[PDB]
Amino acid sequence: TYPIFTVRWLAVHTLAVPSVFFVGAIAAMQFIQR
Amino acid sequence: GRIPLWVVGVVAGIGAIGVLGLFFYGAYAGLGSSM
Amino acid sequence: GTTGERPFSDIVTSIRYWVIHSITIPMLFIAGWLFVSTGLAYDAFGTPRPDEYFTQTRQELPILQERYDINQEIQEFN
Amino acid sequence: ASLWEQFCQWVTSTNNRIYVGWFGTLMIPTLLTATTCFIIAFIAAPPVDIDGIREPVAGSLLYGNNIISGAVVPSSNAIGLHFYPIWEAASLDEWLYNGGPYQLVVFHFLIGIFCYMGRQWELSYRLGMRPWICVAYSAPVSAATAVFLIYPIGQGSFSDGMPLGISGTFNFMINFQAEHNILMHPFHMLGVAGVFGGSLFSAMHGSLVTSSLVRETTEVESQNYGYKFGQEEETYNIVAAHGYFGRLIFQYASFNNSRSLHFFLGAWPVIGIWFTAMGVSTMAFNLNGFNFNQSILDSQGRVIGTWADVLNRANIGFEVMHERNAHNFPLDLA
Amino acid sequence: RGWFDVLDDWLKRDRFVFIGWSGLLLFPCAFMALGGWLTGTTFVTSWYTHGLASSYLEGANFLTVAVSSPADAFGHSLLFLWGPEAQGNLTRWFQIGGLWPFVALHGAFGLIGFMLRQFEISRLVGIRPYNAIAFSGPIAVFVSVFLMYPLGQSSWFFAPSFGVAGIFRFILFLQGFHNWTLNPFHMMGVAGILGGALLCAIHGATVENTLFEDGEDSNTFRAFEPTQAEETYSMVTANRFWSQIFGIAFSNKRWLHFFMLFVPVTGLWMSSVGIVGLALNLRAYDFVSQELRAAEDPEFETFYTKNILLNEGMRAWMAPQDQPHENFIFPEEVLPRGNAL
Amino acid sequence: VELTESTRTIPLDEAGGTTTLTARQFTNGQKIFVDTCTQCHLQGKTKTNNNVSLGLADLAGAEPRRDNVLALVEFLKNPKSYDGEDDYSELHPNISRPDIYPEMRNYTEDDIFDVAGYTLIAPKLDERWGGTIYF
Amino acid sequence: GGRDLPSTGFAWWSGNARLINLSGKLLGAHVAHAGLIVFWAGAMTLFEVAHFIPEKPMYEQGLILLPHIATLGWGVGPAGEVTDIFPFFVVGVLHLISSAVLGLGGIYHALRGPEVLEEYSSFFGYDWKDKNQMTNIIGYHLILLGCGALLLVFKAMFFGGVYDTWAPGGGDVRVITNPTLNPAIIFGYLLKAPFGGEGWIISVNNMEDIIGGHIWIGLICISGGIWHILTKPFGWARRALIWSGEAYLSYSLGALSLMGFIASVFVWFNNTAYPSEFYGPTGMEASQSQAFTFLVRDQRLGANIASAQGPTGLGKYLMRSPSGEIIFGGETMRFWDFRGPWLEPLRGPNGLDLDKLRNDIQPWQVRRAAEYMTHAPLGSLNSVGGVITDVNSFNYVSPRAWLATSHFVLGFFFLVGHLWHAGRARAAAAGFEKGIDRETEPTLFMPDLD
Ligand code: CLA
Ligand code: CLA
Ligand code: CLA
Ligand code: CLA
Ligand code: CLA
Ligand SMILES: CCCCCCCCCCCCCCCCCC(=O)OC[C@H](CO[C@@H]1O[C@H](CO)[C@H](O)[C@H](O)[C@H]1O)OC(=O)CCCCCCCCCCCCCCCCC
Ligand SMILES: CC1=C(/C=C/C(C)=C/C=C/C(C)=C/C=C/C=C(C)/C=C/C=C(C)/C=C/C2=C(C)CCCC2(C)C)C(C)(C)CCC1
Ligand SMILES: CC1=C(/C=C/C(C)=C/C=C/C(C)=C/C=C/C=C(C)/C=C/C=C(C)/C=C/C2=C(C)CCCC2(C)C)C(C)(C)CCC1
Ligand code: OEX
Ligand SMILES: [Ca+2]
Ligand SMILES: [Cl-]
Ligand SMILES: [Cl-]
Repeated sequence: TYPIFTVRWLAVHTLAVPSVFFVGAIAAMQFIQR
Repeated sequence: GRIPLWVVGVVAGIGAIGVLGLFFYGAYAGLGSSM
Repeated sequence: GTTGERPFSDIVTSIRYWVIHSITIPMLFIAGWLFVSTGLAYDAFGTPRPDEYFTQTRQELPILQERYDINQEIQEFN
Repeated sequence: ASLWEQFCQWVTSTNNRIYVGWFGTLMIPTLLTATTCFIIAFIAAPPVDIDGIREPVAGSLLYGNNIISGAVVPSSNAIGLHFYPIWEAASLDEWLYNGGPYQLVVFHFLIGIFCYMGRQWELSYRLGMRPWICVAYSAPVSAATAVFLIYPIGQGSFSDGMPLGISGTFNFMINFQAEHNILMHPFHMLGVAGVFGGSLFSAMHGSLVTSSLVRETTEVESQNYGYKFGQEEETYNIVAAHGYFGRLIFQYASFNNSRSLHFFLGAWPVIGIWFTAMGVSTMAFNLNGFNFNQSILDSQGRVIGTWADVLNRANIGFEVMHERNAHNFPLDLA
Repeated sequence: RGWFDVLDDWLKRDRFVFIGWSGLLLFPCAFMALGGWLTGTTFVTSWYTHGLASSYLEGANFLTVAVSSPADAFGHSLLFLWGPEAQGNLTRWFQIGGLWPFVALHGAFGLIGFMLRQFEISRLVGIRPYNAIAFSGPIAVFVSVFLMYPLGQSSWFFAPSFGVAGIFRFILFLQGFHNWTLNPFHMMGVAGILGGALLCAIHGATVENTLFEDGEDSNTFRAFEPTQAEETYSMVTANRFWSQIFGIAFSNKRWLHFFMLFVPVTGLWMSSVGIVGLALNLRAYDFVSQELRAAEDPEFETFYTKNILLNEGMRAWMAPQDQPHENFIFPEEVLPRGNAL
Repeated sequence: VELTESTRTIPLDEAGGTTTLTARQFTNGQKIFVDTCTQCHLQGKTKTNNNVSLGLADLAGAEPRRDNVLALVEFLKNPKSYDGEDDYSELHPNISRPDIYPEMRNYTEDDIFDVAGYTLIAPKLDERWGGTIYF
Repeated sequence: GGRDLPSTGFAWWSGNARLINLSGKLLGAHVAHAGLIVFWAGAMTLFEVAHFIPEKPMYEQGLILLPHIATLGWGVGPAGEVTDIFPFFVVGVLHLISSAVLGLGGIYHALRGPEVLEEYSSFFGYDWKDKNQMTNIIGYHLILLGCGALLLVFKAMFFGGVYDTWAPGGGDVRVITNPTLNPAIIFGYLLKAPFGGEGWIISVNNMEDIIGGHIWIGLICISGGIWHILTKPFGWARRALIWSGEAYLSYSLGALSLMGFIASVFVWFNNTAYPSEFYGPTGMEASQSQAFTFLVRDQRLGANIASAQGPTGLGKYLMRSPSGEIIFGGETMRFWDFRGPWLEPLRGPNGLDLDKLRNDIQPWQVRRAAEYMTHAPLGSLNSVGGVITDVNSFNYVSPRAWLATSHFVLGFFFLVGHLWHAGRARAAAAGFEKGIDRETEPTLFMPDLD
C-alpha cells in the first residue's frame, strides 16, 4: 500500500515532463527545411 | 497482471535508439546539413 | 534499504502505469512537436526563421549596440 | 644450482629492493640510455633543423632556453621516417644538427615503457597478485606511443612527433588542433571525460574515505596515525560513506561494494585514455574531428555561423602561421 | 512542538530524494539553471548578440548549441528580466542573451546549495565534511571562470558560453590571447587533473589486483560484505609491489585517500588563481629574455617563439568573427600567414 | 530572406540577356557541384591552380568572359586556358571527353546548364567564394 | 553446462567464459560467429554494389570490399574501370547464402547438439591440456590456410590474374607467369628494416613478389600443418608455455594484434596490393602529386623548376634527399621514398630526371596527379574531405584512412586483450587468479625490502 504521490514522484515529473516535451519538439525540428 | 520488466526495457531501448537515430538523420537532412 | 516509496520496477511493470503513460508520454511528445511545427517557438523565443536572418534592408549581422533601448534596435533590425 | 639457474633466480628474485625480472633486463638499459641522452641533450644539445629547411631550433638550456621553453627537438623532416642512429651520421655534429638525440631517446623510451608494462605483470606474477595493473598502465603507454610513434608514422615523419619539452608539447597540441580539430573529435572528448571524471572520482573516493575514518587518534595528532601498516581492520566505515553518498544523490547511485567501486575507479580513466590514445592514433591517418563549417544555411543559402565556425577561424589562424617557411604548395597534405 | 522543528522534521525526512534546508536553495536554483540551459540550447538564438546560430531550432547539433554570453554592449549588467534592457519583455530578454546570466547566477546559487547539502547530510549522517571541502575546487573554478574572468574583462560577452563548442572557443581564445598554456597556474592545474586521473586509475587497479581470495567464484565482486570488518585487499602486497616497481609506495591508507582528494582539488584551486590573473590580462604571455634576443638575433628560434607566432595568427584570423561588435575590418593583406599556406 | 527570383537571375549571354534558374534547377546545380566539382572547386577556389578560381572577378576576366551561363556551358563542353589559347579538353573535366572523364558522361545539357547557373549564383551567397586557398 | 553465476562462478558479463570446457557449445559459438563474419562480407558487399556508381572511382563511394575484389581481378579492366558489376554481386551472394548454413550449424551446436564432444568423438573431442590433439587442430587449420594462399596463387596465375597497377601501358589485370621463387628476395623482404626507405614487408612492390610469397606461404603452412599433426610439443615449449584454453586465446590475441597493426600500415603505405585506382592515393602519393602538379603548372608558366630556389634556400620544386637522390621539394621531402606507377616514368638513375620532367610529361600523368592531390587521405569524422579547416561541400574520406584507422584501433584493443588473457591465464594456472589467500599470502613470508 505505497503512496502514489510523494516527493520522489514530483522529482521524477519535474524532469520527465519537459524532457519528453523537448524531445518531441526536437523531433519536429528534424523535418524543418530551410 | 504484470508486464515483464525485460519487455519494458526492450521497448524503452528501441524507442531511445529510435529518437537517437532520428536525431542523426536530421544531421543529414533539413536544417544544419550544409545542403 | 527502502525509504517508503514504491519501487520503480513495481511501478513500470504495472498495468495502470502504462494505461496512463500510453497516453501521457505521447501527448507530451506531440505537444512539443506542435510547439515547433506550428511556428509557435519562433514567436515565443524570437529565434529567426530560416528566411528572417537577413532582410531586404540588412545584409549584415544584427549585433546589438545600444546599452538600454534594445526593443528599438531589434525592431529596426527587423 | 647451475650458474645460469643462479642468475635466473637472482633476476626473478622478489627480495631485490627494485625488482628486475626479464622485462627489467631490457627496461633498465633502455630507460637508462634514454635518460642519459635526454638530460645531456636537454642541457647541451645544439640547435636542430626540425623542419628540414635549414632553420635550426634551439632546444637546450645552454643555447638560450629556460626550463619551460627547453626541449629535445624531433629529428629533421628531411629524415622523415628513416632510421637515424649515431653510426649513420658522418659526425656527431651532423647527428646533432639533424635531431638524432630525439630518435635515440624516443626509441629507447618506447622500448623501456613497454618493458615497464611487462615488468608490472611479471612482479604481480611473482607476488601471487592478480595480473591486470599492467592493463591499466597500458593506457598511458598507448597515449605515449600515439604521440611519439603512431602519429609520426601516419604523418610520415618523426619531425611530427611530440617534442620532448613543455613548450614543445604546446606547439604539438596547437598544430594538432589546427590540422585535426581534436577538440571536436569524440575520442578526445572521451579522454577529457576520462581525466575530468578520474579527478572527480579520485576527489570523491578520497573525500568519502577521509570523511568516514574510524576514530583512532586524539585531536593533537594527524588522523593518518590512526592507520597502522598491515592492520587487519578497515580504517573507515564504508557503510557510513554509502549512507552519506546515497543521500547526497539517491541510494541506488552509491556503491556499497568496495570491489565494484575500486573497479569503476580503475576502469573509467583507463578507458577514457584508451579512447584518446586511439583518437590521436587515428588522426595520425588524418581521420579528423567533426567538421561543421557552414553546416547551417538560411533559405537563400547564406551561411549562418555557429561556434564551430569561430573555432574554425581560430584553427585557420593557427594553420596559416605554423611552420611559416616550410610550405611551398597551397595544401598542407602532411 | 514548534513550527520550525516540525518543518525541520519534514525537510530532513528519509525519502528517495533528501531535501533538507539546503534543498530550498539547491533545487529551485539547479532546476532554473538546467532548464534555462536546455531551453536556450533548444530554442534560443545568439543572432543578435554574437551573429551565430546557437540552438537546435536553428539547426545546430549537441556539439554546436549553446547558451551564449550576452552582447558586449551590456557590459556587466546583470540582465534581469525586469531590468532596464529587457524591461519585462521575455522575447527580447531571450534575444539579448539574458539566459546566460540566468543560467550562471542560478547555477552559482545551485552550487552553493549543493555544498550546503553536502554539509547538511554530512552532519546528519555523522561523518566529517571532507566531501564538501573537496567540492570547493569546482566552485573555485566556476566562480573564477564564469564570474571573475568576465567581471575583469569588458563584459559578460567574453565569459565562456554554456556549450560544447562555446567552451572550445573559450579555450582557444585563452590560448591565442592569453597564452594560457604558458601560465604556471594552469600547469599546476593540469598536473592536478592528470595526477587525479592517474591516482584514480592506479588505486582502482591496485585494489582490484591485490584482492584477498574471499570467495569460490571467478566473479570476485561477490566476495565483499559492506559490514565486514576485514580489509578486502592486501595493503602489504600492494605496498611491496609498488615499492619494487616504482621505488616507493603508499604504506598509510589514510594518507593515500587524503592524497586522492588533495591532488585534483589543489589543481583546480591553482588553475582558478591563474584564471583570476587572466581576468585582468595579467598573463604569463611572454619570456622577455627570449623576445629581446629574437628581436636582436634573427637566427634564434625556440618552441616558445613558435607558439608566440601561432598566437598572433589565431588572434588576427579570429578577432573579426569572434568579436563582431567591434567591427574589426582586417583586410586580407594585413593577415599574418606563413609562405604558401 | 528566401532564395528570391533576383538571386537566381543571372546573365545568360554577354549581349545583356538574363535567365532565372528555378529552385529545382538551383538545387540540381548545387548537387552536381557537390558531387563533381568540389574536389577541386570547394567554395569557389581551385586547389590545383588557384590563379584561375571560380570567383566573380576571375570568371569575368577570362577570354571570352565566363560570368554568363552560356560561356560556362561552353567551357564545360570545350575547356580552354584563361586566354582562350590552349586546348584543355584532356586536362579539365568536360562532357566532350567521356573516355577520360567517365564521371561526367551522364550529365546532360540541362545538368551542365544547372551547374553553370549554380556556379554563377554561389558567389552571391558567400563573400569568401573564390578567395585564397586558406581564408 | 551451468548458465548462471551460482553454478559457474562467472557473471552474465563474463558468460562466454562458461563455455571454456564445453567443447560442443563452444564449437557452436565459433561456427555461428564465423557465420556472422561471412554474413557481413556478403551483406556489406551487396550494400556496396547497390550503392556503387560504376563510372565514379571506387575510393569516392565509401567502398572497402569491392576494392578487394577488384584487386583480385574481377569486374574491372584497364586502369581499374568497371567492366561488369556481376562478379562483385556473385561474391556477395555466395557469402550471404553460406552465412545461413554456418548460422544454422552454430545455433545447432550451441543449442541442440552435444555440449561436450569428448564422449562423442576422439577426433573432435579435445582437452585443452592434450597437447597432441591441440597441435592436430593447429595442423589441420595450417593446411587449409596454406590451401587458401595457394588459392590466391591459382587465381593470379591460372584463373584470370590479378590487378597489376605497375603493368606496362597502364594498370590492368595481369596473369602472373614468373612469380618470385627466389628465397633470397622473398625472405629478404622479411629482413628489411621497418623504417623509411625500406619498409619491411610493406614495401613489396610487384605482383611477382606477392605471388611468389604466397607459394612459399602455402608451402610453409602446409609443411607446418603436417609437422604439427605428426609431432607433439617438445620439452622446452612444454616448459616455457601455458597450456590452457585461455592461454591459447591470449596467444591468438597477440598474433591478431600484430596482424592488425601490420594491415593498418600495409593499407596506409603500400599501393601494390592496395592499388590507388581502387583505394585512392596514399598520403605519400597525394603529397608527391601536389608537388608534381605545381611543378608542371609553374614549368608551363615558364619557370625554371631546377634552378628556382625557394624562400628558405632549398629548391622550391626539386631538392636532394639526405643521400643525394633528386626529389620533390617542400614538406613532401619526407615522402621521397614514395614509388608510384605515374611517377616512376619520370625518375632516372639519380632520382627525378630533368630531361624527363621537361619533355616527357603526359596529360594522363597531370590528370592523375591532380586527382590524387585532391583526394588526399585527409577528412573529417563526418566525411568532409580535404583539410580540416575547409568548408562543408566535399563528401570524401579515403578508404585507406578508414581501413588504417579501424585496424590500428582493433590491433591495439587486441593487444590489450592479449595482456588481459595472458595475465589471467598465467594467474589461473598458478592458482591465484581469484585473489590472495589470507593464510598463505606470499609477501607475509618474504623479507622486508629494507
Ligand atoms: C558472437 C556472439 C555470441 C555467440 C555466438 C554466443 C554463443 C553462446 N553464448 Mg554468449 N554472449 C554474448 C555473445 C555471444 N554468445 C554476449 C555479447 C554476451 C553478453 C550479453 C553473452 C553472454 C552469455 C551468457 C551469460 C551465457 C552465454 C552462453 C552462450 C552459449 C549458449 C547459448 C544459449 O544457450 O543461449 C540460449 C539463448 C536463446 C535460446 C535465445 C535465442 C538465441 C538464438 C541463437 C537466436 C538466433 C537468431 C538468428 C537470427 C536465427 C537465424 C536462423 C537461421 C537464419 C540460421 C552459446 C554457445 C551461455 C553459456 O555459456 O552456456 C553454458 C551463458 O550462460 N552467453
Ligand atoms: C573494419 C571495419 C570497417 C571499416 C573500415 C568500415 C568503413 C566504412 N564503412 Mg562500414 N561497416 C562495418 C565495418 C567497417 N566499415 C560494419 C561492421 C558494419 C555493420 C554495421 C558496417 C556498415 C556500414 C554501412 C551501413 C555503411 C558503412 C559505410 C562505411 C564508410 C563510411 C564510414 C563512416 O562514415 O563511419 C562513421 C564512423 C563511425 C560511426 C565511428 C564508429 C566508432 C566505433 C563504434 C568505435 C568503436 C571503437 C572500439 C572498438 C570500442 C571498443 C570499446 C572497448 C574495447 C573499450 C567507410 C568506408 C557507409 C558507406 O559509405 O557505405 C558505402 C555506410 O553507409 N558501413
Ligand atoms: C568448424 C565447423 C564444424 C565442426 C568442427 C563440426 C563438427 C561436428 N559436427 Mg557440425 N556443423 C557445422 C560445422 C561444424 N561441425 C555446420 C556449419 C553445420 C551446418 C550444416 C553443422 C551441422 C551439424 C549437424 C546437423 C550435426 C553435426 C555433427 C557434428 C559432429 C560429427 C560430424 C560428422 O558427421 O563427422 C564428419 C563429417 C564429415 C567428414 C562430412 C562433413 C564434412 C563437410 C560437410 C564437407 C566439407 C566442409 C566444407 C563444405 C568444405 C570446406 C568449408 C569451407 C568454409 C572452406 C562433429 C562434432 C553431428 C553431431 O553432433 O553428431 C553427434 C550432427 O548431428 N554438425
Ligand atoms: C598458426 C601457426 C602456428 C602455431 C600456433 C604453432 C605453434 C607451435 N609450434 Mg609451429 N610451425 C608453424 C605454425 C605454427 N606453429 C609452421 C607454419 C611451421 C613450419 C615452419 C612450424 C614449425 C614448427 C617447428 C619446427 C616447431 C614448432 C613448434 C611449435 C610450438 C612452440 C613454438 C613456440 O614456442 O613459438 C614461439 C617461438 C619461439 C619461442 C622462438 C623464439 C623466436 C624469437 C622470440 C624471435 C621472435 C620474432 C619476433 C618476436 C616477432 C617479429 C614479428 C614478425 C617476425 C612477424 C607451438 C605448439 C615447436 C614444437 O614444439 O614442435 C612440435 C618446434 O620445434 N613449429
Ligand atoms: C577473439 C577474441 C576474444 C575472445 C574469444 C574472448 C573471450 C573471452 N573474454 Mg576477452 N577480450 C578480447 C578478446 C577476446 N575475448 C579483447 C580484444 C579484449 C580487450 C578489450 C578483451 C577483454 C576482456 C575482459 C576485460 C574480460 C574478457 C573475458 C572474456 C571471457 C568472457 C567474455 C564474455 O562473456 O563477454 C561478454 C560480452 C560482453 C559483455 C559484450 C561487450 C560489449 C562491448 C563493450 C562492446 C564493444 C564495442 C563494440 C564493437 C560495439 C560498438 C558499437 C556501439 C556504437 C554500440 C571469454 C573467454 C572476461 C574474462 O576474463 O573471463 C574469463 C573478462 O573479464 N575479455
Ligand atoms: C535496436 C533499436 C532499433 C533500431 C532501429 C531504429 C533505430 C534508429 C533508426 C532510424 C534512422 C532513420 C533512417 C533514415 C530514414 C531513411 C532515409 C534515408 O534513406 O536516409 C536519409 C539520408 C539521405 O540518404 C538518401 O536519402 C534519399 C532521400 O530520402 C534516399 O532515401 C536515398 O536512398 C538515401 O541514401 O541519409 C541519412 O541520413 C543516413 C544517415 C542516418 C541514418 C541512420 C542513423 C543512425 C541509426 C541509429 C544509430 C544511432 C543510435 C544510437 C544508439 C546507441 C546504440 C547503438
Ligand atoms: C528558462 C526560463 C525559465 C525556466 C524554464 C525551465 C525550467 C525549462 C525547463 C526545461 C526542461 C527541463 C527541459 C528538458 C529537456 C531535456 C531534453 C532535451 C532531453 C534530451 C534527452 C536525450 C536526447 C538523451 C538521449 C539519450 C542519450 C544520449 C543516452 C541514453 C539514450 C538516450 C536516447 C535517452 C522560466 C520560465 C523560469 C523563465 C524564463 C526563462
Ligand atoms: C606472402 C607474402 C610475402 C611473404 C611473407 C613471408 C615469407 C612470411 C613469413 C613470416 C614468418 C616467418 C613469420 C614469423 C613470425 C614470428 C613470430 C611472430 C614469433 C614469435 C615468437 C614468440 C611469440 C616467442 C615467445 C616467447 C619468447 C619471447 C621467449 C620465451 C618465452 C616465449 C615462448 C613466450 C612477401 C613479404 C614476400 C610478399 C608479400 C606476400
Ligand atoms: O612538420 Mn610539423 O606540422 Ca605535420 O601538417 Mn604538413 O607537416 Mn609540417 O605542415 Mn602542418
Ligand atoms: Ca570526383
Ligand atoms: Cl609551428
Ligand atoms: Cl610544401
